[PDB]
Amino acid sequence: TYKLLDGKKISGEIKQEIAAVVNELLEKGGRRPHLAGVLVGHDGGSETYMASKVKACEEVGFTSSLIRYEDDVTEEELLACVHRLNQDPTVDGFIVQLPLPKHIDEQKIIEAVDPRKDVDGFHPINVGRLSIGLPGFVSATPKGIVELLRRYNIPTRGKHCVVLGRSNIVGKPVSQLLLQKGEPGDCTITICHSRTPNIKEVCLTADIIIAALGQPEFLTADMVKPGAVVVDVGTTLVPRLTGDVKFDEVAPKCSYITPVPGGVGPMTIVSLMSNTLLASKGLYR
Amino acid sequence: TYKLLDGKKISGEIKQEIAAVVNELLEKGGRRPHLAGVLVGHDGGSETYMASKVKACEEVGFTSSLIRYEDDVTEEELLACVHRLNQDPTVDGFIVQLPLPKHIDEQKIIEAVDPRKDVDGFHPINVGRLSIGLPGFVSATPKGIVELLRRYNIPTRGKHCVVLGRSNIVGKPVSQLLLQKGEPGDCTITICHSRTPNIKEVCLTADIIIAALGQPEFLTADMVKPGAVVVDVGTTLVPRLTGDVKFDEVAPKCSYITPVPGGVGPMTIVSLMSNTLLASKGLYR
Repeated sequence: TYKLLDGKKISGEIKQEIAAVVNELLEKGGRRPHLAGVLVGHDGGSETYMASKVKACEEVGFTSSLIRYEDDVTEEELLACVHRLNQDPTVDGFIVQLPLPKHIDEQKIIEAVDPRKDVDGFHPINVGRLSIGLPGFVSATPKGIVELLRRYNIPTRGKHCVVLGRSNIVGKPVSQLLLQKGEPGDCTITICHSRTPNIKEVCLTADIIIAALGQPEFLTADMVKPGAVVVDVGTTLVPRLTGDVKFDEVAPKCSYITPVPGGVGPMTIVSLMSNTLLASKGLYR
Repeated sequence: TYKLLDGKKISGEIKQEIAAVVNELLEKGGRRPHLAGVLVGHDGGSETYMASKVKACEEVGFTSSLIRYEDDVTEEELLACVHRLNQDPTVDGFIVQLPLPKHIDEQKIIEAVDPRKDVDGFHPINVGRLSIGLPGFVSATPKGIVELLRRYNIPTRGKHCVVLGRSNIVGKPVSQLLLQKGEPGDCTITICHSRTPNIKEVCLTADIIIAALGQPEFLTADMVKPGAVVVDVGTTLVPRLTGDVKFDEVAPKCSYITPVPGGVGPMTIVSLMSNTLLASKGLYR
């Protein structure tokens, strides 16, 4: 009775759409888009994060670069690398894996990125452009959440969207996207966090819930109004990878719901790919 | 029984605090802070807006510059003016009066401003820094609203703040400030706009209401929960300058409420002055 917001499936169709644009570009004598990545240190997590973005470039048909520094690299050499990548016309977009070592000023490094190549959308100027409504790169995780809703023509105008979490990676940008005019958007937005005293009461008024707290089974059936659209952004490994939603009892109450895994995860990765294709064509979308 | 959020009064005390810092700086042999303004065309409104910022510089003891272009000025000469002001060490902050002529790219002009002198906080990089939580200039109107609450030690943690309006000048930045950790902040935020179908129902759950729709007597007593804090950002000339709040019946229900005039208006002007003082001392605050 409930419908899946099928991230694996939608991802697949976007990958196919990207290949078609690249194949077309190749036929008229052009080069494949190129995503460069900068890694510092040998953190195992960040290492898997980069590896995942390499595999994705393979599947969509992108060239990929990866530079690996030791974590004693100076701010000065890292900034020089950013400027080199900014100026390299063979690199359409690039990303700097975070976090960086304590002695490096992350803000300085990221703000040195040219916004036209900031396909992660991490540059504060792109964050600000998003809030204002100007063209710029939208970061991958909120971009893919909003695309999931656009792809299922989910009604959003006049709907109450309850965002659980005020994180920079998800809660704030998704709120800004769904506050824009038109659909998807024109939501009334309530943003909840650790100091919200009545989260259950708030969720019971939600037409759409964005669960991005990072707490397993935080969202239970007694918090969800029948017919709700539920987006599960949580990613916690438990004794299995689950989201923030107790799927077993929540999903039957929903009109639409993302599974974990197979929901937001694949949309995030493929949204990074889309930003890279846009960058290669000199666009922000 | 209700208390005023007295903008005239609080403004006065901040002006006095600014004079003391400038007097101190003068005693140790320094120059007064300098605010430069750029005006294009002879719009009567924008003309009064600039004049107001000139008078304010007088009262706090700032030097003021004003350049006046005709509205056929080219993008190229305006950009050259921005770069000159960026590079002029006698100018601590400067502002470009908006709107600009149709043939000028406002985004290009504003983004050419050095963020360190963007005392209006209009540069998308400062808008983005605000959302992320990084130092940067906060635009004057939300800055002064939040200062009004800080100055009266208004409890905000765990409180439901209902923002009426999703404007770039007020609704979005005030929402971002009051979503920050700590006080003032840690509010649960609901942002309402023209597509919100149940604004009265939403306002009846508000501990704090930011009324920034620009509609006279939009907020009535049947929408306000007893004890609410009401900030009236509206500025409409009617057959008298009023705000969005029907003060006569709403104010008796409030713990605290801003009058119009005498509320947000003076805080906005003096907040621009504070950003200029901060810029003169190489700060963003």
